[PDB]
Amino acid sequence: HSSRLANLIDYKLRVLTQDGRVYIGQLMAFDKHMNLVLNECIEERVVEKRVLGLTILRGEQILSTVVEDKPLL
Amino acid sequence: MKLVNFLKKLRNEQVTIELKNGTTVWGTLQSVSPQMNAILTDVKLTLQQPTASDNIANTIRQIILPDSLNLDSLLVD
Amino acid sequence: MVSTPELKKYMDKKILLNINGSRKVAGILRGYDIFLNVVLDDAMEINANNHQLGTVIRGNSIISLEALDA
Amino acid sequence: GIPVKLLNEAQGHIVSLELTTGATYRGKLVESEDSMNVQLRDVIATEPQGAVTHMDQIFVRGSQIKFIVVPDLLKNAPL
Amino acid sequence: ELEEFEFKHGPMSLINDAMVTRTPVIISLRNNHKIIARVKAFDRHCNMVLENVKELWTEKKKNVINRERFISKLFLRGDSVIVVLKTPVE
Amino acid sequence: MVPPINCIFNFLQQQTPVTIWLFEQIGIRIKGKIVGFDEFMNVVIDEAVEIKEDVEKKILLKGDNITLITSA
RNA sequence: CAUCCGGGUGUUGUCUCCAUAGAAACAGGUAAAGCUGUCCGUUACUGUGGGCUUGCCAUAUUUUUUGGAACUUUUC
Repeated sequence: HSSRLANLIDYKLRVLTQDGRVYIGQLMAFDKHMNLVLNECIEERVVEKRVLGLTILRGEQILSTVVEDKPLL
Repeated sequence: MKLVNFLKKLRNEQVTIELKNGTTVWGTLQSVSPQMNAILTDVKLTLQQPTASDNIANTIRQIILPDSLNLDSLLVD
Repeated sequence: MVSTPELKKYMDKKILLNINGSRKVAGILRGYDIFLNVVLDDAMEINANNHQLGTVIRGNSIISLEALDA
Repeated sequence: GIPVKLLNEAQGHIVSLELTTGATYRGKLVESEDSMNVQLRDVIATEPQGAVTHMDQIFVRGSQIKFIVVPDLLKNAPL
Repeated sequence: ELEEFEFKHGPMSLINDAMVTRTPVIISLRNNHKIIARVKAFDRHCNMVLENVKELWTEKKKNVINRERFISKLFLRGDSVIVVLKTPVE
Repeated sequence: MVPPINCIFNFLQQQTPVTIWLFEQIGIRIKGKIVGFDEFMNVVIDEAVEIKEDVEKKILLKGDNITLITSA
């Protein structure tokens, strides 16, 4: 399948992980394991922030997905 | 030969989902996959205070289905 | 799958392993596995009381593997 | 899959990562895998406490990795 | 092929036996919150569709408090199940 | 060199006493001689003992729970 | 240095044979054109009929999707 997942490509996303942390940024690449690649990333541990850059998450680590904004030009 | 195939019929209804994480999620279902990955529309999820999300999408404990849905019809191929 | 790891360069050399439960071991590297199961000889615990034993460590457990001398 | 090839392409550069352990490791990456094994050098660990250390050579298991942090030029790479 | 063979003879047959008998079941969960209901359909992973469910689970505030809730329809992912007790009425 | 399942095959023939550690439980260990095993690393121990040094007295273990298998 | 026998390209005006919608309607200019603005044909959401650019093609037993989880308590 994975028809829905291609539709999300190049949107700013809000990704909750099993740790509780939440990553944010655009989606460049996607997998069958739900490995996500994200551009210009920012964790929000919680009144907190950090700048990382390019982040590659595993499938084990990811909980939920949610669009923050529309696809950028 | 899977109970997952029945969930592909389920699309459109609203459900309060519980996860291994221990969250609760009211929202309409759009699509359901063979690997259980569901996508939701117009969602109100609670972790903390409840926060509304538009397009929410291994972690699923159980779906609390609506009472109007006939099971006998859906269990057939 | 089953990428037989690059442990050829550690064979017949001393090691400083770390395992789950913060327990660690020294030994001569005899043989290795697909899943990284290890064969160590002249095995000595590091509790700081060092007990000589003479060992097959499981793959899952392993966190890492070091070299004492360059 | 592309999420693995990006990794293989950052071999040589310096990488940061996070494990289920809780600690983060930083160093030059030598080899990777489709499993998500890694082989690094001159690593500078930093646990939950803040305790720094040095590890000459390291192997990993992917299962144990949470997520990686990769150099910036690796966003223009081809997909 | 061999999946057909085990449904009749093996452990999972007693649900197929019970669910066909129109039976109720007690299920111990991994959430530490037992489920008491009657089953509709099941699967090889123990993915079960439950009807008219009632939970039993302790708490603290503090002292032990038991709490119950009725649910009409419920798809349970078999990963959450740890122990099934297939108790007959007769 | 010595692969891992060939190493365990030696422990069957020699009937050597072997102590087994558990996955997420350092407080507990096990003991016993090895009769047989399989591809998924399940083990049939004989005269197995649960080891404060509280030695409590034929069983089978799941391969998912092992960590170390050690001679004597 | 020329001359001569030839060629292709663009553009304009014609000629022969052939084509059916039409919205080929209006107004702006250059060296050029729907070049631009309006405009109209199907139509932007359905079901029958065609093609694919697709599902990537089906793994509960160690590196991701059939869980080592569950639970408690103290500190700021």
